[PDB]
Amino acid sequence: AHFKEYQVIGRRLPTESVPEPKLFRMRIFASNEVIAKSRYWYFLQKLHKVKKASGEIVSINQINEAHPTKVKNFGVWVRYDSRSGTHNMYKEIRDVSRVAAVETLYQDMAARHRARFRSIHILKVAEIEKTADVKRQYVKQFLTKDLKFPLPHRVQKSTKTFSYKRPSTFY
Amino acid sequence: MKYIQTEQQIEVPEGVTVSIKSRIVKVVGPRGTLTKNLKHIDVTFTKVNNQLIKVAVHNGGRKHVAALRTVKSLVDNMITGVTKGYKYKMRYVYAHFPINVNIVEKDGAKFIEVRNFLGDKKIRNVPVRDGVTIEFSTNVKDEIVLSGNSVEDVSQNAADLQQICRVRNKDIRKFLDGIYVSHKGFIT
Amino acid sequence: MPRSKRSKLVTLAQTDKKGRENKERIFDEVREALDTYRYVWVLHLDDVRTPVLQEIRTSWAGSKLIMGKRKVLQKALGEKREEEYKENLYQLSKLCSGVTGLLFTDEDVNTVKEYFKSYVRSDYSRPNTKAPLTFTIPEGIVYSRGGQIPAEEDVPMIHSLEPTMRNKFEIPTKIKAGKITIDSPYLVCTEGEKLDVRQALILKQFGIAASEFKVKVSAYYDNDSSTVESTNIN
Amino acid sequence: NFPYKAKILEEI
RNA sequence: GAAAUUGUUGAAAGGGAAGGGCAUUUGAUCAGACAGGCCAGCAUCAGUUUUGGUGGCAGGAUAAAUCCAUAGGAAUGUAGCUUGCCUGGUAAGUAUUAUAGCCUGUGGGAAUACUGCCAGCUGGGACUGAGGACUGCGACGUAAGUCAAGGAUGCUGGCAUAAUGGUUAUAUGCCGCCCGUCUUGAAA
RNA sequence: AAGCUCGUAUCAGUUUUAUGAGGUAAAGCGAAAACUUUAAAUAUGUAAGAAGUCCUUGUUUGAACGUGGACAUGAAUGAAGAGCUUUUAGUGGGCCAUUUUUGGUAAGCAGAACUGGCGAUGCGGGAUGAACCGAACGUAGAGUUAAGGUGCCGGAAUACACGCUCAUCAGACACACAAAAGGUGUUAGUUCAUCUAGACAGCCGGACGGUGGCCAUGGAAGUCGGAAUCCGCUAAGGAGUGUGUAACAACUCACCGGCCGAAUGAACUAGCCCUGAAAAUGGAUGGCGCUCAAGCGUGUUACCUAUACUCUACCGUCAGGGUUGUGAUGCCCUGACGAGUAGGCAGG
RNA sequence: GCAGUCAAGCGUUCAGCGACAUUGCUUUUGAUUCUUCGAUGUCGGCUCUUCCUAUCAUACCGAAGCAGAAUUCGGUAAGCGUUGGAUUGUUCACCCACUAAUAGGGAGUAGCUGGGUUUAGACCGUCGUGAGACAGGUUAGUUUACCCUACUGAU
Repeated sequence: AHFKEYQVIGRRLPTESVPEPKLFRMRIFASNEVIAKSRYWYFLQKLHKVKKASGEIVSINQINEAHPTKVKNFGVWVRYDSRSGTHNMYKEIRDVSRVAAVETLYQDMAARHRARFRSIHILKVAEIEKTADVKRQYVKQFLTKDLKFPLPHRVQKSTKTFSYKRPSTFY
Repeated sequence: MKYIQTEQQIEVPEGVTVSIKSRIVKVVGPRGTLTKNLKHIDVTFTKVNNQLIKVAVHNGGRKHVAALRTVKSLVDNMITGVTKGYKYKMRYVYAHFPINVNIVEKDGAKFIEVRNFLGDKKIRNVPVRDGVTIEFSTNVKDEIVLSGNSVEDVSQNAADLQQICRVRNKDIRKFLDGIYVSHKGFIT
Repeated sequence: MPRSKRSKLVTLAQTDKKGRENKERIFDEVREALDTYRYVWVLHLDDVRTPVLQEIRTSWAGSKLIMGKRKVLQKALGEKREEEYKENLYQLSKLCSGVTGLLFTDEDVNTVKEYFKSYVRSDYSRPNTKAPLTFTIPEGIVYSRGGQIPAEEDVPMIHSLEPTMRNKFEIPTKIKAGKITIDSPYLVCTEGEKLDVRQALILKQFGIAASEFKVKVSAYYDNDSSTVESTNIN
Repeated sequence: NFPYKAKILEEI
């Protein structure tokens, strides 16, 4: 479903003589808390020998966009392990919020590279501070003064099965 | 990447005017007029200063950009033909049998007649396309000049004229007889 | 371009691009010569035969001639007063426009200018220039030299270049058994006419080196005085 | 091609 | 005095099968009752169930936003100024708010977005009415009594017959391989 | 089936703890990568008390044999079956599937252990089916769903959002053989280069001199053949990249130079398509057909529906109770289920 | 096919695997080929319909020392043709006559068929003391329709 950003922290259980664990923190994009926790546990297991049964979640907090009404350019680290071995991938997306950017990135990955959500790992999502730092042409194109373009071939959705007007598209 | 919009500039000389409909392009000038139906290309035209016309494609792909470029090239060719015109020079070469070329007329079709090619008794008639005039050269022996406003018509006529004299089943390395386009240039 | 792109014509040549290393070397050489010699000259030689260039270079072994990319020479001489290597050197660099050209020598200025005024050598038509005089091919068999010298000493043109004459030079030539023949006299150039590329190529093929050439120097710089002088001898 | 690749080196 | 089978009268169908099952229109035919028989609408009830309106609440960064104030920053540079052109503006330098505004951090108070809760209210739609004098758990009433509380009662209209209903052939929506033995799997 | 020798206080295709399994290691410092200190499920048996424990106090320090006395309770989850004795229809080496290992080759596969289904099996879906998905088979009413679907046949949106593909027999086709790659067909990425010391590509000039470098030669000047392939001037010239002359000549390229100007070039990765070998009666995504798809990946909603699940009416079977009053085999209340070949029982 | 070299590449972590090429294999003077060695099972032919191109010829083209004639390969091309015969001490083929050519394959056809499965006959050899069969060999020895559909005609 629609993604959400959750702050997930782990404090792998303190054994005898080792209180106050390191309290590792993460930012996980997921549709709900359960999926966020599952992905956090999977990442923690992958990184080091910790396991879900050996630790617990400290706190889960949803990270809301600071400015969900501002248009921003995002640079995203993309690493996916299909079909061949994992390789680095960088994509630039223009969106109003980080969650929308992540959703668009996942949709584009599924559309083009057939990579599934479980097969894609998001390492970094960074907002580009200044213009001209964007490298991909399809994003820099919209960063032009007084950008104006038409929408030719407008199509009107007809609720009725029959039309007597021979609908015309305008223009 | 489906570019938002790409455009090219077409230069219209002061001596000619180009009225354009939805996609029908008409060119008028001193030498004559030309028309072309580009309704199948789906491109847009726009005047800027009465001397330059910009053709732009919004949300067009690479193939659409290529089509825009070829439309611009066709418009430029039409403008040049209307202003300067095109002149094609064709030469016919024979070794033993002289080639006789004459412009016969039947029902106003004005076929180009080639006789005695390689000694063949068959008479080859090449119809003259509209808008292209053929006249035998003078002071340049064994040459025929084709002139017209439309590049496509003159080029097709020359191609057909040279192809009608194809040397069939004989070694091309020895039989040099035929008709070839010696040079392409403008009438002016 | 994912596909349908241009393909480079790969050939197994022995020479390779020199790269930025040659430009850096020439930059360093120019900055060294700017102080190693008392005088600096800018020579505007648009085009010259390599033997002629070597003869000019060896005309005075006690001097160094520096050439190459114009931008590299300009940067070595300095593009602005804020970074010019020598005082007022920006002015000298500003004057270079053609295929320069940078001569460093300690020889007397008057001697150098007199030598450049007197030095002259033959050159090809160099199109985009007024033709020296009219030339017409004989109304018959075409020879290698175009019949400028008596036809007895000339030799018939080789058939191998006849396609070059037809397609490139655009002359209605026809092939005869042993010779190349034209039915009418063909005029290649006329007095005072602007030489076209095809006419220049025809003249070069016929070896008509009737045009003269002399190097063009726009100004010279006195290192000791550190002042630019705009000597404009032709 | 990452505009802020330097920040990774700074963090390292 | 049966069927297999055949002839006559009576009814029905037929565009390369027929026969059967769930479902209904049609012909034909048919048993039923008494101060009660058949079919429906309305009102308010119990169970199941479907779709709307709307009110009050607990959580987020005690939502983030938006918005006001504040210190700074910048250009896809606002006003003004400067350089070239000149058909009143034009191309690039300047200028951080001026004859627009944007971003960062801080200070300030609301609501909305999302989740959940209400032993909150309420409209409409469909099926079911099983049990058969009381015994029990409950609610409102000072009480008398009543009630949506261990399964529906009241009112109204027509027909009192082939109208509902059963049988039957065709009319049509869908399904439907020939039984028995064997193998018990190309299963054929 | 008759047993009741039980009202089982014991049972279990399950879970937890103790000990382990081959040590798979995921360190590791120790004696400086030389140790196992220590750290975890892939795949599993045994043990969890009442016929259990404690005391005692004769015998055979050790250890093991004996009488007597004391306490009537030892993890979670679910449940009222301890099994034997009287014996009895049918059947006994049958087909497919995941897993562990074990032995093999053009390719299949062979020999074993465990685990399910089919047989004996209906119902919905995948067009069509012994194994594929769903799924607890009495007769009915209402409602909600599985898998599969929502352009028609066909009940349901020609629904919403991002991209991907023009195929001169794509696609809706199994995930596996043809399959290694090739496309100046397309979309997105990874790694290296040149760049106002003017990036790529476009037009013009240089492309020298020792030199026509040494062997052969009728001819061999860079470009028929064999060893060299040395050095000067540059911005550059390679004893020569190719065309052509008997022989040069000439044209041209590697590079450089001059004009415009700004991004360009090289190798790979991933997504879709064309090839990647196809004949015999004429036909197949199920057919029509579909191209911002009615093809593809994925997200968000809404709806169709099975004999699947929720509520209720009725028949039967089973089980627990009440019942001294024209039939205690009679009547009433409550609760759970109703598949099935051979075969057994009971009632008609 | 086996035995080796090289690596464009993949890669116990990049030692091993490995594409395209490549060496040894099975009388150098057109000389001979007088080898031609076991198919345990049939193949081969009369009438006749259709279909595939992996095309023999006709049609249209490109590349080949294509001077012509003539010939080779390749691209499309199934519309039309692909024949008359000797040979059984074998005929899993073959020769020579024309023609532009005599290309390869499926549906096979209880319609007819000759070899082959062949049954009680009979003759020579092997086995076995025999009945008898075999490593052989030779020879004499049901069959449709008037039922339905399919096809050609006709009410």
